[PDB]
Amino acid sequence: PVQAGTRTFIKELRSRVFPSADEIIIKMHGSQLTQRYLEKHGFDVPIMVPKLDDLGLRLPSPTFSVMDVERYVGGDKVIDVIDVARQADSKMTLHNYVKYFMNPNRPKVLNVISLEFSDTKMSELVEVPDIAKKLSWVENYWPDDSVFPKPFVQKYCLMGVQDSYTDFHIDFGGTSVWYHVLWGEKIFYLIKPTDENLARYESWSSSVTQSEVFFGDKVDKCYKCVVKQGHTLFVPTGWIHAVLTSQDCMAFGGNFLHNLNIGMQLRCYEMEKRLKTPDLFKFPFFEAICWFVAKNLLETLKELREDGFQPQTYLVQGVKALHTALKLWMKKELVSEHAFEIPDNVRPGHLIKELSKVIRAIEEEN
Ligand SMILES: O=C(O)CCC(=O)C(=O)O
Ligand SMILES: [Cl-]
Ligand code: NI
Repeated sequence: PVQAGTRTFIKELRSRVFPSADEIIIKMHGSQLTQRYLEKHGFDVPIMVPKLDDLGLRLPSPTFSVMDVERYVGGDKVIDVIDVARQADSKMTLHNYVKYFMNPNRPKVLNVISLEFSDTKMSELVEVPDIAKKLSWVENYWPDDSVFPKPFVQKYCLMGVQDSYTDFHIDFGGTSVWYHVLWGEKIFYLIKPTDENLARYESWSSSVTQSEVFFGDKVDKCYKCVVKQGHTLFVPTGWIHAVLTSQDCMAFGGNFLHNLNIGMQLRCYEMEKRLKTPDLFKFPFFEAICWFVAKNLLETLKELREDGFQPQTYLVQGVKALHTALKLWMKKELVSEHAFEIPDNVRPGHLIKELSKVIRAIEEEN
């Protein structure tokens, strides 16, 4: 049995020719990637931005080394590290990983994909794509006065050696991402969130054979997307993807929720609940933000109805979806474990009704 992350498994991965991600991804320039665009055409396929022009993406020169990270962040920090051959989580000092990295003669393949650096000297050196900041629920709807700490998941630094591999997952909470390769090369394997595929993914995720079964074989199309130095990949809600670090690589990235695919975001959250994913501890107060969002989304639909206007499709879909999930989390039987995410401001039962009544009309009123 070929085990994931092992050199044998890597020979096969490097051998398969996959349908090109050119079949589905949209290439565009910095300046085309706007809220306006995405509201009209949707954000349902990865968007590749070959040049970083007009993204608002500010980051270190292409020479920024693993050693420079160690400085700005602090070698003392204890970071998560993947033993790729074992597909398990390890810990070590940033200082050591840099030693391990800096030396050829790597006795094993070790990846760093989760090193969030907002609260460090290094943060000053990085500004995320304007588009991620424009869409992000944290940027738009997180009150300056809640008890829940603000999630910091916008600035990640990724260092990985050749043959680092991450297996097929859906990002925590169903968040979208951007990734930028500073040097080296990453290769994403991408799988559309059809229902066939999601379901198959939940199955595979809770099969004990998971690490012996390449989930790419289980779906009709698994798209290969090679992200080279200086390019910028944007992956939308729910997309199932694996990643291969084909060359020693440093990348930057960030995660964010937004209003476009609220339904898929919820589906993904409720699925990660079912699977008990530790990933979900990176966005602990997903539910809280959802409440804050339903407030704002309600207000917008109230303004459109009070003036005879018709709301865009994605807003009706999303609101209906929020409504279903707030209602679920409030059921008397489930309510004991959701109640703590209920922000002090919002009024659970009231809000849910105001949503119910708004969603009637729109339906019938259309
Ligand atoms: O580059 C990697 O190995 C994985 C990137 C990614 O998909 C993640 O960390 O969530
Ligand atoms: Cl967000
Ligand atoms: Ni990912």
